[PDB]
Amino acid sequence: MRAVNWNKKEDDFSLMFWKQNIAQFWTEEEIAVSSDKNTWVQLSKEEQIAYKRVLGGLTLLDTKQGGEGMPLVLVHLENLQAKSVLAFMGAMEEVHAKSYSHIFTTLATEEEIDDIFDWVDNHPLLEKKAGIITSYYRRLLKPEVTKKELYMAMVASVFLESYLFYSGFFYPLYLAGQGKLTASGEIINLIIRDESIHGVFVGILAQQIFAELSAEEQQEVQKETQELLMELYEIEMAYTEEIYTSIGLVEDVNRFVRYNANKGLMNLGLEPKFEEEEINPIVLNGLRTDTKNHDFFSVK
Ligand SMILES: [Fe+2]
Repeated sequence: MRAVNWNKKEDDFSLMFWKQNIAQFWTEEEIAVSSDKNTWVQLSKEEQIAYKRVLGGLTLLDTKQGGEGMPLVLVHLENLQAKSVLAFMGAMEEVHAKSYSHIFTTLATEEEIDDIFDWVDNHPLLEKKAGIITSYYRRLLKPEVTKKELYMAMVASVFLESYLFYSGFFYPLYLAGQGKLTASGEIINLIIRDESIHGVFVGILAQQIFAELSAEEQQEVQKETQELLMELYEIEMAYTEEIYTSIGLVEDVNRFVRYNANKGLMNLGLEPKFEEEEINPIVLNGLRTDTKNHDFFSVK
């Protein structure tokens, strides 16, 4: 049947995204994380635990996005060029998942790693948020899907990649911005840089499909989008509360969540939901300065 033909455009953006995606490729081997021990051992129990929790949580999300979300969305696309980009995004999800193990391996012992994975696995909130997302992917497990079903699986993917990670990314950024666990912060920054072009791109794909829904499908899809947002917001607020009260950050993580929920919506070409809140200046600093870009030996 059809072979991908990159010499003839299937759309106006897949090639630019393909090139951006591959230009960003990295792998954990390029970031030694061992000198982070020095700041790791200065943190308290409650801070350690919290950092382990949010990383286990991020791992679950990359586990799902790379093992079901991208495979199940891409396989029903007719655009072979967009298909190639999603396939590559899925592999990077797995590079991301595994970098968390890379970090774990310098921070915690086996037994400690075991408990994180056990806690992640048996965690009811993670099952609920991840299940909500996943049910949209598992709906595509059949030979033919509706446009509505494909749109919605893409709504769910941009919610996961632009929004649901960020209750977790908050912590390592927060510490990096203060000089703590900065090699890991670098890894977390590369993950964000991929995640955020992942979100833009599926957002674009979602918007083309939207433009082809019947006027009233468009309504059902709007309505369902909003309820999905708020049902995840509700579970993110409980998640926040249970992760971040013991170290006093809840309301700071919350503002960061709504901030990202907004970029999520915007990626879908939708109006923002929350009023413009400023982001914690110490997370701003982790994002801006704890990057692999900044990390090199000056020749001066
Ligand atoms: Fe990721």
